[PDB]
Amino acid sequence: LGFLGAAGSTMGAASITLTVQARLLLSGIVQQQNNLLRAIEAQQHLLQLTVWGIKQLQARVLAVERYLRDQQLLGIWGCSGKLICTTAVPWNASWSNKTLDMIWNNMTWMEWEREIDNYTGLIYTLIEESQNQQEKNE
Amino acid sequence: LGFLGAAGSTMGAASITLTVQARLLLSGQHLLQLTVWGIKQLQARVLAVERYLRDQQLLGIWGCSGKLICTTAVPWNASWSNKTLDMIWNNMTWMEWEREIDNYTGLIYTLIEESQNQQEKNE
Amino acid sequence: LGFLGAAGSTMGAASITLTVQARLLLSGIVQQQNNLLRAIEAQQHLLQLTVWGIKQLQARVLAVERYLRDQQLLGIWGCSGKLICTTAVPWNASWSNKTLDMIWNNMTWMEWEREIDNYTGLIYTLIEESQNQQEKNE
Amino acid sequence: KLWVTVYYGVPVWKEATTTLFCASDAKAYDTEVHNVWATHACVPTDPNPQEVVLENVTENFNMWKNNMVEQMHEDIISLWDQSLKPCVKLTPLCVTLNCTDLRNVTNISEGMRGEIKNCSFNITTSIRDKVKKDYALFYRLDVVPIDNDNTSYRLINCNTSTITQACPKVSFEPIPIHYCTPAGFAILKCKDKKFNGTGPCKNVSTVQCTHGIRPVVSTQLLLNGSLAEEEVVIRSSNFTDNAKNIIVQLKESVEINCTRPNNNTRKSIHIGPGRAFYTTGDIIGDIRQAHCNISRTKWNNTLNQIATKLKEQFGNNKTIVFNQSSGGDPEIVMHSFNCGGEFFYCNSTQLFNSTWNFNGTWNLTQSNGTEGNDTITLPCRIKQIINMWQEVGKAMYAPPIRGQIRCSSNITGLILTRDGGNNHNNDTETFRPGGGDMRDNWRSELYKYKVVKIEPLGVAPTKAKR
Amino acid sequence: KLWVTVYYGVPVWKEATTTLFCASDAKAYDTEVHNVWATHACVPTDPNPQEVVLENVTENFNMWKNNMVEQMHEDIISLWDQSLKPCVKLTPLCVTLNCTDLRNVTNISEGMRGEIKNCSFNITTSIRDKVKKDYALFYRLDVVPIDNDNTSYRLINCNTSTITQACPKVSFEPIPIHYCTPAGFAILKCKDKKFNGTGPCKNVSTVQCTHGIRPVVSTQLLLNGSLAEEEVVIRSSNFTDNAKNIIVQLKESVEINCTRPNNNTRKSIHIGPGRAFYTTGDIIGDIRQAHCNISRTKWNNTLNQIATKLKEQFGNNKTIVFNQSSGGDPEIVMHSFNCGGEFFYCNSTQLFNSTWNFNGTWNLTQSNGTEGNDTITLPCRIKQIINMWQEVGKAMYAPPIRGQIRCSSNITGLILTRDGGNNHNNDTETFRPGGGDMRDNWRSELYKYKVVKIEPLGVAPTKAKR
Amino acid sequence: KLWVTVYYGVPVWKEATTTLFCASDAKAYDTEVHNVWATHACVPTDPNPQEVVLENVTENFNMWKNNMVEQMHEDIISLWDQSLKPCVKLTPLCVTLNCTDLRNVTNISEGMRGEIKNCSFNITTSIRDKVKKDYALFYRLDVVPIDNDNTSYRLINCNTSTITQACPKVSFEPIPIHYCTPAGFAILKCKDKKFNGTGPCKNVSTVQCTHGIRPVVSTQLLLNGSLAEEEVVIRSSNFTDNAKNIIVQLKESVEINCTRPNNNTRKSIHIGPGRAFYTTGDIIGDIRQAHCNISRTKWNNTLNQIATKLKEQFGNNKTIVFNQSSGGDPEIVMHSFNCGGEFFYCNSTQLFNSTWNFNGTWNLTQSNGTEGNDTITLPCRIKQIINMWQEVGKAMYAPPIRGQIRCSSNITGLILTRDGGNNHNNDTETFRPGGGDMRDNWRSELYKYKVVKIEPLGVAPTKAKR
Ligand SMILES: *[C@@H]1O[C@H](CO)[C@@H](O[C@@H]2O[C@H](CO)[C@@H](O[C@@H]3O[C@H](CO)[C@@H](O)[C@H](O[C@H]4O[C@H](CO)[C@@H](O)[C@H](O)[C@@H]4O[C@H]4O[C@H](CO)[C@@H](O)[C@H](O)[C@@H]4O)[C@@H]3O)[C@H](O)[C@H]2NC(C)=O)[C@H](O)[C@H]1NC(C)=O
Ligand SMILES: *[C@@H]1O[C@H](CO)[C@@H](O[C@@H]2O[C@H](CO)[C@@H](O[C@@H]3O[C@H](CO)[C@@H](O)[C@H](O)[C@@H]3O)[C@H](O)[C@H]2NC(C)=O)[C@H](O)[C@H]1NC(C)=O
Ligand SMILES: *[C@@H]1O[C@H](CO)[C@@H](O[C@@H]2O[C@H](CO)[C@@H](O[C@@H]3O[C@H](CO)[C@@H](O)[C@H](O)[C@@H]3O)[C@H](O)[C@H]2NC(C)=O)[C@H](O)[C@H]1NC(C)=O
Ligand SMILES: COc1ccnc2[nH]cc(C(=O)C(=O)N3CCN(C(=O)c4ccccc4)C[C@H]3C)c12
Ligand SMILES: *[C@@H]1O[C@H](CO)[C@@H](O[C@@H]2O[C@H](CO)[C@@H](O)[C@H](O)[C@H]2NC(C)=O)[C@H](O)[C@H]1NC(C)=O
Ligand SMILES: *[C@@H]1O[C@H](CO)[C@@H](O[C@@H]2O[C@H](CO)[C@@H](O)[C@H](O)[C@H]2NC(C)=O)[C@H](O)[C@H]1NC(C)=O
Ligand SMILES: *[C@@H]1O[C@H](CO)[C@@H](O)[C@H](O)[C@H]1NC(C)=O
Repeated sequence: LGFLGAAGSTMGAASITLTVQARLLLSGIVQQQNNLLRAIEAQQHLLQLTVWGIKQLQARVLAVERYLRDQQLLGIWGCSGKLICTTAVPWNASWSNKTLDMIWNNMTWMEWEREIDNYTGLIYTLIEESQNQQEKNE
Repeated sequence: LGFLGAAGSTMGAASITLTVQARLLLSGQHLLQLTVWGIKQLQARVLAVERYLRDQQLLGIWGCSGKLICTTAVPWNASWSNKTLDMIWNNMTWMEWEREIDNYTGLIYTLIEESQNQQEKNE
Repeated sequence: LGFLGAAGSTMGAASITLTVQARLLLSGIVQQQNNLLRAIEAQQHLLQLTVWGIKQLQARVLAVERYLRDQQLLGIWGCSGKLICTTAVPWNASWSNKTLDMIWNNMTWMEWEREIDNYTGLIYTLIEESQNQQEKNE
Repeated sequence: KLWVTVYYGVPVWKEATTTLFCASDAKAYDTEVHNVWATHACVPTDPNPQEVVLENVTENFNMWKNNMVEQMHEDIISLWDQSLKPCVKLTPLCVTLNCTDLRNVTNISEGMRGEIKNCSFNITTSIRDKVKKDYALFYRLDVVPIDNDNTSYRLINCNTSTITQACPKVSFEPIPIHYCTPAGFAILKCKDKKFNGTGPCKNVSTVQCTHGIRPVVSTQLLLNGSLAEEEVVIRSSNFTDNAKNIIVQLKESVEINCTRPNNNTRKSIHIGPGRAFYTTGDIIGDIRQAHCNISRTKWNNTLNQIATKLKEQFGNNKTIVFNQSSGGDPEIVMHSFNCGGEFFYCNSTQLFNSTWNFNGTWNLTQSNGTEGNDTITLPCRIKQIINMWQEVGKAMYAPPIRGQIRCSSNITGLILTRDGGNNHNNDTETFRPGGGDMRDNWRSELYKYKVVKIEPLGVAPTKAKR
Repeated sequence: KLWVTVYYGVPVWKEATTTLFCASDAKAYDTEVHNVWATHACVPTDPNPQEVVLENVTENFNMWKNNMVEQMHEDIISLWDQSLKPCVKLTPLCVTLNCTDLRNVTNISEGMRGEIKNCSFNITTSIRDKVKKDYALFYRLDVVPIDNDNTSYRLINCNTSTITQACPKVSFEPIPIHYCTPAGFAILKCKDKKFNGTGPCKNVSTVQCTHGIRPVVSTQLLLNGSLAEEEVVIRSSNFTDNAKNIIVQLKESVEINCTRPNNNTRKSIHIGPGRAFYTTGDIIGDIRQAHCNISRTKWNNTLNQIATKLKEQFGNNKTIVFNQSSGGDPEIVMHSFNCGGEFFYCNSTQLFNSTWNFNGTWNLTQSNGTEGNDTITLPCRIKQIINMWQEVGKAMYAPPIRGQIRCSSNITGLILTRDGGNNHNNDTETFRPGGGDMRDNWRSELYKYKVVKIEPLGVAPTKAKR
Repeated sequence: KLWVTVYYGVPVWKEATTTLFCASDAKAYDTEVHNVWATHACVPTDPNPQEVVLENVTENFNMWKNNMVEQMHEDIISLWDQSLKPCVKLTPLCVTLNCTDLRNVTNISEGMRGEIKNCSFNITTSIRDKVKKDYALFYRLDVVPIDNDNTSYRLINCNTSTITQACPKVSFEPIPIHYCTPAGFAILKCKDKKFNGTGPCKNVSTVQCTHGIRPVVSTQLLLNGSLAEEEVVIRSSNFTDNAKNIIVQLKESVEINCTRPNNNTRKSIHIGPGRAFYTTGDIIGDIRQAHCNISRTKWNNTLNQIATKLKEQFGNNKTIVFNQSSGGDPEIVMHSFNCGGEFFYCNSTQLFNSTWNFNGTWNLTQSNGTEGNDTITLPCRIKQIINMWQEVGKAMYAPPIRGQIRCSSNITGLILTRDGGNNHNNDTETFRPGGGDMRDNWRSELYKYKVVKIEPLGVAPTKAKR
């Protein structure tokens, strides 16, 4: 429930006041589903190890691992706050010599990120440097 | 003082000592061979983790993101067993507060997160 | 990558520059390597309750436990922020009657951290009480 | 100038692999008796399915490299393995058998069938010193003559492998199963009316769980499966490569009425401490062979719909042939399936006997007043011992079921196999029944779904400075 | 007006269920001897127990639907199954036995007991080719007359149930166990002096872990168990219903001195590659029946203690009757327990033959002139083969123990069953020893504890705006 | 005045224990050698190892209570047990054997060796009434004489326990393994040129993964191991305690060329459904005994090196003695190892026959023109059945390998045993080959590494107020 419908929507149009509210609603729904799963299973004690029991345990471990990964990254470079977060690194236009308005009105998130993957390494490394910078400025 | 020592005392005094409970639920025989109690302990610790991170997630999703204390914007409805303040603070306990705020607690939770989304929309 | 090489250098000299620069190299690089290993492992699959699958499963479970525990510790006393955190607790000179210059430019971390292995519990509990007082004021 | 800005929770995913779990809501769990292997494990299904419709999306699909197929394939295999593992081992019953004809040569109602054999044999009891000469009943398909002797016989797979009987309490009635992903992943569903199995898809939807599959394994014809829409749809990895199989999905169900008209007695003999082999006691009344009832008109109409689409595939100017199966092991050569825990083997020769003329079809069988020779009766037989389809060994005996047995199910799909030869100018493309693969039955059901991992962190250059 | 204010870590808990793990202490791990029970699996117990007393709390308790009693029982059964799973299988030894009286007719010291039987038999050796006629000593309880005559015998369970002997290296000496909850849960302890098992409780404490239980399975009696303080407490699910079992807790220990006065030899015979059946070699000296020693005045003091509390329960004007169970299974009918890996069956008829009267009661035995007929001596016997109490299958064999066996334990509680009949105006309430249930032994141990989940998040209005 | 200030990520470790996992590069997986007792379960090793130099730390080490030794010990034990657990059971073959000379009395080329025995025997197959009189081949080491007639024989391990043959598809070639810790821990490496095994260390380096070990177990010798630097090094818990073993690390590799000059045929006989015992068909050509080729001068010079370090250890004025082992089980008494899936037992005499005098050494044999009696030939023999070293049960049979077998490896270390006696004024310290321990082989590898947990959080007063 609350899965984003902005997958077809153009990244920029979708990002402004169309996807931010849904993103947090989606997180709340997944949290409610996880709570429902953990309470029913505890009441049933049907979690005794068997092939299905191993398959569901692994899936839960993977899920928590993945979420913790995301939150871990998100915190460790200074965005402990909310989904949207600015940063200090100037965006070297060389990465994609393209203008903002056209990209926002025409490009979508999936096709956007797949031609950025080359420079994603560079931008993230520059970000960690900006964190270091501001921490040795304070 | 104590994991459940505050219980008998009123909610206001419980708030002062609410940090000793926050240290509990930490959720942390390094080898875990598939024998008997070893796996029992593994399953138990794996559950405890979900419990914490569930509560943690709600906090972050709400306007709180920070532990022990957090205030809100939803007005309290008369309908939700409204009394006074000396009543709901200096007279009665957290345990039996749940008794009358139980079908209401879910209504209150839905209210807080709808307002939190609404304030984000306004910002 | 980015491991601890400041142990030999006096606590103070490491604290002024090395701890700040290494912090991110210690928080991000280690986590990124773990994430890459997990992603390749999940795609490879072949994760059965064999002699080895159980070992690495417990390994990553221990890893997540230890990381989460540190975050809970920092979060409960107000270090929900980052590396550098002050406190309101005055350092009792009865615990350790040593001048700052000797503590910083003569003594390192391992030797010093062992010296407080009796006062440490008292210190932390006081940090919790001070945090509660700040909660009352705001 | 710009500074990068990040957005957690952007609509981005990536084709990936992961583990899945099942869901059996609560109807199976309510009975709490004769628990099936799937029932006591699956997590209750969420009452409200969520199917978010996606627009302006042309994601590519290819079912022949779908990871979830193989995963669920080894899932079902391991589940059966553990489900049957702890119960009885049948290795000591492998001796010589002294057998008569049926109950008696006194037959009214088919004659000498040979399907009971009243085989006698010497066996060792639970007490080591004690030994007893006992008798039991067996079908022709469950015994091989040995020693060139009319009286001598042995089980089929003694000199090959081992056998362990099915464990009597557990039921063999399938139930719907819903595969559900853990968080951070989603399943994409291609909702287009027609899809050939590989390519871009216009109608795309996002779900967290699949619809119930109700796992059924059959040879030649799909059963209790899903239906196509507005027409029959064919899927092949490479139509020019005749070596690969053909997948057929029908747009109407076809009712099939199979039964085992015999009153049976479950006589139980002990061969060990907990070892209690279950055999047939006797038969009350005449021995009528098991059979399936099928309508004629409906069959023609649906098979003619197939003919047109198959013609359309390989060029208009063709003549169609439906020869019977070449040969081999019993499953692929002759129609087989399961019903109430009894494995039926039906002779579907009369089912595939058709030669559509390039210029004789397009006229269905619209016989309104029928009231007669309208039911297609299938000669069906019983085999109690069944081995692993892929593994050479690992066999399993089927305990007899007391009383009368009858199922009625829904034929939803066929499995076809094109054979090349003198069909170039003849234009006589011949199709024979197929099977023998555990993956294809479910390939027929998983083509519409595919799993994607969800990567929410995204980056966007923006001129805002912190 | 008010705005809700969130608070993490508040005293709300909730009735709940969860999984628990044991603690055996560092010392059990330090001995590291044969992993008796689950010595290694158990986590080292915490040095400092934490028992935060809770005041102002009236929590209700009910031990008859406490789930951890069921949890503990299943855990014990699983641990025993794991211990006996790799043990030597004993199925082949089930043959006919050719038995003499015991050893010899040269009895002095009790006469014809029949407890050795020097049974001989024909058995296959490790090598299939060689078969050797061997012997073994067996108690009268172990072998039933079979095929009638006089000289044919066989084990009690053969066709009925398989047997696997106890592995020799492991020991059965129980050790204290501490159940400990994972984080987010707690155990509540009702600390009141007298509790009838269900109702509100005044004195309450939250504890990190339960005290050592040292699980002991015994019938008609409770050994090595917790003692009620300052009173004797009688508990039952339904006092009105005679069928419901009655549990009696005691306020003093009673010392019991059981022994097996026989010097034994462990003769070991191979029946397979790793199969090494262990039997008794012979007996050095005279054969004396096992005998438990018990003081008179002390047991009587406790019989009077039961009486008073019992006639305070069912109305003053009653006459009390103590009768043994007329019909029962061998474990149920008479007293049985374990000692040094040897299962004793004692005839507790002299502990349950008392007719307390309404008048003349309340005077205790203050006999200062003792030094004599002051020991209740119990006729005790040995059974080596014991079967699952509940499941009709899965029997074990007890290997013999060399040398002398002696125990001295601590009698702390009773199980009694009320029987109804001509007791209305007679007022002759009759009570009989009970047992045969694995749960009841631990129902008394876990009565004061109950588990609760802890939910930290609470919400309360306050006028502070953010 | 000061207020404490907290830091997250200070350089503070602590002595600790934890679990580790492996990393077998990709090369074994790139070859698909079908899971050689530890392949597909390992994670791919990181391309770029990170060995951070430590400065100004004198961390103490002690290898004799390093836990990872024991951990990896039991790891190897369970890893081997689970590989041979699912394949063939080899109990039924234990019968009497009727055996000839070798294959034939026609011997050219050594004479009466007795190493083939052409043993015949009656056995039972899958079908259990068709007894089969079959033959096979066995070595003199594999078969014991029971009944000292002439041609009456049995497999040595039928009194002890059970046998299960190695499962043919899996190979035995070891591959490098890298132990890697989970996050929050590190491994410290003592990089000093010479280390006695216990004490402070000057050169320290933190890695996260150990270098490949390539697990190899051998007795009296160390093979394809690691090398010392500039000198032979010598380690012992208590040198005075002659009871403890002595580990010797070498500074040069020594080439060893072992071979099995016999063309072999793998004749396969079924004894069950899936039971297919593999035996030797025959030998093509002459029977040349397996042997190992070793250079003289290298061995002499390296033995000189050890002697000098040993007369630095126990005082200069000594005379050195190298007597052969005392006795016992085959492994430690005479040299043994593995090669291409065949366990060789080489007669170690010519190696340890040396009495380097107090006044006769210090001249290495630098023989230039040799071209002759320069190769040390080792009489080596074959045993196919090998048991557990410590436990008495759990034995395996090694299937024969077809064709020619030949390995060439690098000797790198020694195990020795000091024997005391009349050596005080004689000064004739005598040392013999050792072995029989699984730990020591790896103690020789893991001496340099030790694990430490990392706790990042540290406190320090500072005058800054919040
Ligand atoms: C456990 O403790 C109990 C309590 O002490 C023991 O049982 C008690 O036994 C005494 C008798 O020893 C009994 O007292 C009798 O009570 C009856 C009713 O209250 C009275 O009828 C009786 O008076 C006389 O008559 C009885 C026959 O009707 C005689 O049996 C009895 O001995 C009395 O005999 C009188 O006359 C003779 C001869 O002149 C004289 O020697 C006697 O002293 C007496 O004057 C008694 O008052 C208690 O009622 C019993 N109590 C209970 C609870 O049963 C029991 O033995 C102890 N068990 C063990 C193992 O030690
Ligand atoms: C219980 O029954 C067993 C049989 O299962 C008896 O064992 C047998 O006892 C006889 C008599 O002592 C033994 O024969 C003797 O052997 C010695 C030594 O060679 C010889 O000197 C004597 O003349 C006589 O032949 C026999 O070996 C022995 N067998 C075994 C397997 O132990 C046993 O004596 C009986 N014990 C009692 C107490 O009744
Ligand atoms: C391996 O290395 C050792 C070390 O050199 C060789 O040992 C010995 O070498 C010396 C010098 O050749 C021999 O000394 C002889 O001493 C006797 C009495 O003192 C006398 O005849 C001469 O003075 C002579 O130099 C010595 O015999 C010899 N062995 C001893 C006992 O030390 C050894 O030869 C080398 N080779 C092999 C294959 O063993
Ligand atoms: C004989 O094996 C077994 C048979 C049955 N159950 C078992 N359970 C563990 C086993 C072992 O692991 C073992 O005892 N083994 C000895 C050490 N070993 C070697 O490689 C080796 C052998 C000889 C000389 C030097 C090294 C591995 C293995 C063969 C084991
Ligand atoms: C439990 O509740 C009682 C009743 O309020 C508390 O007893 C009072 O405590 C206050 C302050 O400690 C005293 O001033 C009163 O005189 C006490 N008695 C009363 C009000 O009757 C008690 O302290 C509470 N204990 C806990 C642990 O919560
Ligand atoms: C280890 O100790 C040595 C000796 O003090 C350090 O070497 C000197 O370090 C200081 C400051 O760290 C420099 O000013 C000197 O120039 C260095 N040279 C000398 C005199 O040796 C070394 O840096 C220390 N290593 C660490 C980083 O712990
Ligand atoms: C960005 O700059 C490069 C300079 O080489 C130019 O070639 C490219 O066309 C520019 N992008 C656009 C779309 O203007």
